Amino acid sequence: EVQLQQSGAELARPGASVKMSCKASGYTFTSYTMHWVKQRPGQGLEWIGYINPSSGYSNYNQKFKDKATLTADKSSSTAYMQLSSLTSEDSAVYYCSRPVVRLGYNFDYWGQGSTLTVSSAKTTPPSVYPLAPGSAAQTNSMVTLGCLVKGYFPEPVTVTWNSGSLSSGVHTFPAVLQSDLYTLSSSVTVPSSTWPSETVTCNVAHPASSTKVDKKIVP
Amino acid sequence: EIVLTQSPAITAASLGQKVTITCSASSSVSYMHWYQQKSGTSPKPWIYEISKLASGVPARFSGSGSGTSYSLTISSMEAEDAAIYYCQQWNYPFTFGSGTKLEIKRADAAPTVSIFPPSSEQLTSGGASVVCFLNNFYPKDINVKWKIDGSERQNGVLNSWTDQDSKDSTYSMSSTLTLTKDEYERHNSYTCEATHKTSTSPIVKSFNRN
Repeated sequence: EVQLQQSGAELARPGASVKMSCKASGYTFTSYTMHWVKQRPGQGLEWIGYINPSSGYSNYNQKFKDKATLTADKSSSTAYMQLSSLTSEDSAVYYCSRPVVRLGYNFDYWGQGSTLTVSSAKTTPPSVYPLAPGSAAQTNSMVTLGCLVKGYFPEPVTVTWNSGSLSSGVHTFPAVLQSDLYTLSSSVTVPSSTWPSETVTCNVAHPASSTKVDKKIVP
Repeated sequence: EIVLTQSPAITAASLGQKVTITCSASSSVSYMHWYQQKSGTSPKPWIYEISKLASGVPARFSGSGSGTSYSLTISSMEAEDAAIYYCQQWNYPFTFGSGTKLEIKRADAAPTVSIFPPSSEQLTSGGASVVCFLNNFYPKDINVKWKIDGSERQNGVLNSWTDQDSKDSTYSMSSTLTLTKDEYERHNSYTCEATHKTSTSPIVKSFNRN
């Protein structure tokens, strides 16, 4: 039952600082070190350093010294990582991992990760537009519908179709940044005998702006 | 500085084939670990200390090597094996390898193209995005071209690509032409053209505003 619960997504301004957490459970917290890892959008992993909760001692990758500060709270079995003087290069996903020592560290447990976005842009809800065919895809036994989730910030947004009842023919694309605003699309392909005969709706959620959208796809 | 380079960078294996990926260390290292990462999820320990399988790892996987060269082998490729694999130095600074993207090889498939005129509600708000989906094609390489009144439009389109489909192992792409209601009404013909290796002829989808 070893579990590592990390804090949620973070949006911070350049030059600011942020502190993420990793709450452990299912084992004796002070008996194992807690390591942190960085993964920048679209690439490899980087080890940051570790904290030993039993003594408060920490060791860092030379590259992150004075950038990351690792601490731990024995009473709440939580590890913390502070990042200072934030720059765009700090935007990434950060994970905590609790390794066991055998022939060497074995990182057998990982948190779900916390996404950090360093930007001066402000939170903005998405505009969700229905993507309905214009009488031409009919020649295809299958009809493709979609939803354009435009101009939101920051990431992420979740998209489901018919509240999860339609998942097989779904393609939700990675958001792309345009003029400091995210735009993404999601398509769903169903038999022409399914729509418009039946209702097809895209459910879009944008946590950062507490937005919930249920956009029905009408001809 | 020790640098870990993995190969192949990317490869498409057919179900049932043996797969071997490697990790080369700039200088000798005593042990090497491996991880498996699937889109949008935390890396999962896969192999520890060169050859010990982690929890949740199928027996078809095996690790080996020493010094400056290590390998991860899948006796027989299975669909669930498609992912990105990373090797990692066993000790400080715990450097990670460049990664290997293992995909599923399947038959070539031409893209199904769908074009979408701006929605009434976006137009009412003064905007006009034209969307085009190039879905379920294979291999992954593809190009999209937009023509407005017969003229190709460069730089001014947002493109995005999905990873291999967990179901039919195909790829999909979305291309969006963003205009103002005014710009959109300025012209009448909108065309999305997809060129895939499956044909020397682009798959064209178009619509007339009026």
